[PDB]
Amino acid sequence: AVQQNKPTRSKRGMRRSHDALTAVTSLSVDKTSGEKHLRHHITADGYYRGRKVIAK
Amino acid sequence: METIAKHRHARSSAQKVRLVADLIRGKKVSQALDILTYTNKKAAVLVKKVLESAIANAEHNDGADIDDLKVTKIFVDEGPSMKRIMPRAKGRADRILKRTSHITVVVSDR
Amino acid sequence: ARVKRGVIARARHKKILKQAKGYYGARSRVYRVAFQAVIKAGQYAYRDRRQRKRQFRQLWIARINAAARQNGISYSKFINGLKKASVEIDRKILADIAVFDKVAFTALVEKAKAALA
Amino acid sequence: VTGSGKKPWRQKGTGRARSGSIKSPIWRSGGVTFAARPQDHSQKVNKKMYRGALKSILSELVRQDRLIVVEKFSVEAPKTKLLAQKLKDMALEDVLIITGELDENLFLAARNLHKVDVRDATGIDPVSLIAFDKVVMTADAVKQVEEMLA
Amino acid sequence: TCARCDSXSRCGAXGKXSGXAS
Amino acid sequence: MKTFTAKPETVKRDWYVVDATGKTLGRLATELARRLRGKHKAEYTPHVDTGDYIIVLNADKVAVTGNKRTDKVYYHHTGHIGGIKQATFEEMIARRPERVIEIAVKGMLPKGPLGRAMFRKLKVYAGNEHNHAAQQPQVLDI
Amino acid sequence: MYAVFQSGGKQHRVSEGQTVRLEKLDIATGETVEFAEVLMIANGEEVKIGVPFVDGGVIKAEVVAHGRGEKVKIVKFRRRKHYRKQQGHRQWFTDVKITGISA
RNA sequence: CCCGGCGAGGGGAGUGAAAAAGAACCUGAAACCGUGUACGUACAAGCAGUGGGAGCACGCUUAGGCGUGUGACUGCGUACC
RNA sequence: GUAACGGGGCUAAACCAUGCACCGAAGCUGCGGCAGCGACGCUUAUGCGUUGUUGGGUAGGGGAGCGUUCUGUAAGCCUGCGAAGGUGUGCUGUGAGGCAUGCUGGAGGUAUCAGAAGUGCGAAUGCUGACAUAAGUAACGAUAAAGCGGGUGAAAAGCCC
Repeated sequence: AVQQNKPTRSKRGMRRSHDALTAVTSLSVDKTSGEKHLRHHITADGYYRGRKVIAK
Repeated sequence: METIAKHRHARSSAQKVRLVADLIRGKKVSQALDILTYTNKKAAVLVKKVLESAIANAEHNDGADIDDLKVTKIFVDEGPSMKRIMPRAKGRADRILKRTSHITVVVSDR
Repeated sequence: ARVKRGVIARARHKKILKQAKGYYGARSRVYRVAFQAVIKAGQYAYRDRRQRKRQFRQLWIARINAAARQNGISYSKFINGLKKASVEIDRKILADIAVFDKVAFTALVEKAKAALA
Repeated sequence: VTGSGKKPWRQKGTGRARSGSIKSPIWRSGGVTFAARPQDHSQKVNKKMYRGALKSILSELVRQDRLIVVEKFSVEAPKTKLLAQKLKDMALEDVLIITGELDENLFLAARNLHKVDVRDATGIDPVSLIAFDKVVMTADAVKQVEEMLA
Repeated sequence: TCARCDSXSRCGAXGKXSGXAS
Repeated sequence: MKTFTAKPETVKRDWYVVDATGKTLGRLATELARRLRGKHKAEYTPHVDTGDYIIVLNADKVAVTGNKRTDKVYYHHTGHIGGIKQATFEEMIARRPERVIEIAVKGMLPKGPLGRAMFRKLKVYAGNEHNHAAQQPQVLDI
Repeated sequence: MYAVFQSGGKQHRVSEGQTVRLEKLDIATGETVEFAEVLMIANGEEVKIGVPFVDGGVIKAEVVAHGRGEKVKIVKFRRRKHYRKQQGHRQWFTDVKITGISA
């Protein structure tokens, strides 16, 4: 269970071809305060779907 | 006009930080800041400070108009690794490479 | 007198790495692999300066046989007709006339047909 | 080389090439294979070969107009300014003075000059009669050289 | 180092144990 | 100067109808593979596909000589445990008679990418009608 | 109108005004050479050969350049048998300029 | 002076002949790892070259079938010691 | 796995006989070039328009050279109007190589002819240093176990309560 020949940097870049990160790009805008947040999450000031939630 | 910010000797592997640096290349900087805000990697925290520092060095030194700026040139280079000893089973000593990076963000409005 | 080696060793390595450009992987980056690759390219160049003449002769004969059968005679009868007429035109020029000037090649085919019988 | 003569790792069984000494010449810090000793590089010259060479070079100093013979060439007080003016008078830039009896004032008046050298007729050597442009012999020095060589 | 590990060689791998300290 | 090379972007191709009715299989297939490669043109370059488009029809009426209609066997291996599969000539004619002409011609063509792009210019049909009447195929007597 | 002639053991098909790289001749760089051994003169109506030389045709050319071509590398290598030779070679040529075909 | 955590690191300003000398400090090679650009590559089999060779990119001369880079396709070609 | 023409295919594209054509090698010939040995036309510090012949090569023998450091020549010659070194490009020798400049460098280099070698690396499971590969993969060290609220803080699953 060890290699007999060193793989190339071509094969190394081909293995990492699927290691790429999907960027989010789907940030929602709160309607009350106009803050950017994740979709289905609370804001940094703490609103969710218009009405006031937790704190801080 | 180009405006460069660097984090030299960042304690993260270059392979990890390149995966976050490939998100925000060519983007506008207002959009790239939010991409880095809602990305759950440690390299996003490292490269967002460099991007914000490039914004501020543009604003203070020469610059213009933060709505105009793009992230045209972002790259991570490999820095001086630290050499550590890791004891293994049966009296064998491995080495740990504690790999560092240099993070470079060039911001330019044109 | 102690002789350091680094400058002349670096020159002797850079010559081989300069003759190895275009090659794949360590064949253009690594001196051990690039030296074997440069010597193998040299052997191929030696062998293929001989192989080139053979291949171009094959191509000339294939085009002469093509255009001669376009005119109604085989290759062997046509070369027999150009020997039995004492015509010294080689096969490169006959292939060139077969491509570019088909009426002159028709004239040569009529000459070889008249000489053939 | 300063170091111990023990085997670094045992003969069979490690993954390493076999070694026997940290002082091996193919190891770092502990090299030279054929290290130099202090030696004498002197060659033997036969007496007749040395004199035939001196006769040939001094014949070429004659025939190439590189030899000057004067009656007397000396100086009254040991100062190099007098010999500087004197050799500028005689159109001599790079010069080897050779004198029959060994002089002191002429040895001190040319000790500072590098273009000028002063020798006795006994103290001639083959490599200096070729090195300097002109050779100024005393007539007594010509008599002594013609005795010493014949 | 010094753990052994083969039936009988000077140094192989082997999960046994009387031959084998590199 | 240098020897002429046919540029692969100004090669003029033609279209031919060959009726394979009653002709010998390989003796028709070698003239097919000859004209598909371009050996009948004086501008023939070996690394260029200078050959012609050829339409073969009535390929279920091709003739073979001897006792080869009941004894010429085609073998293909599927790539498995048992794998080896085995069909005679007249079974191939009853089953898919285009593959008879196509196996003969593909064997008589060079191997590699260019030989496959030469094989792509062969339109075989088991009937008397075809679909390339827009291409205006002039009739070839093979 | 073109013409086939023969200079260095090779044959050349040439028109009025081409430059031909031949093997080296013992002709200076200003003399107009005359090839009197011409194998074919061709046009719409063409003078081929019967007997191998066109008797009433001749080609004349101004000698432009003497020179040497690319340096080629000869490599003789024998593997496992302790042998290689490197050698260079540049070949002399004469660029002539065909000034006249005489049919 | 500005970003940052009264960070690390950087961008300016300044010293200097020089910061293509900033202390991880003269010169700064190669393996190795990146960014950008030109070309090629997702129906094609093997010591990865060599011989031929289309197309493209870019310098050409004021056409001339040549340079530089890539190399579809094709003949030959099973490393070194 | 067809697997006892290489293959396709072939009733000749099979076998024998007669021919003539043609393809086919680095063989021979044509053109140009270099060199070794033995010898004739002009003629010496002998050069060749010449002309005979030879030129695969391991162990090995013989002959001729290139480059590197140091010494003399040389308190000479180049060099802050840019040396050594580094990195490209072009030209040139049959080869080892050499010459000239762009950029980098920032202070030493060295003609020719002689001399001396710690004088030329790809291999020795060579030695030292650096960096790869496997790979962002195994693993993160007892399966006694954590959950919440507050505090501090740039940030708290782990710190304090």
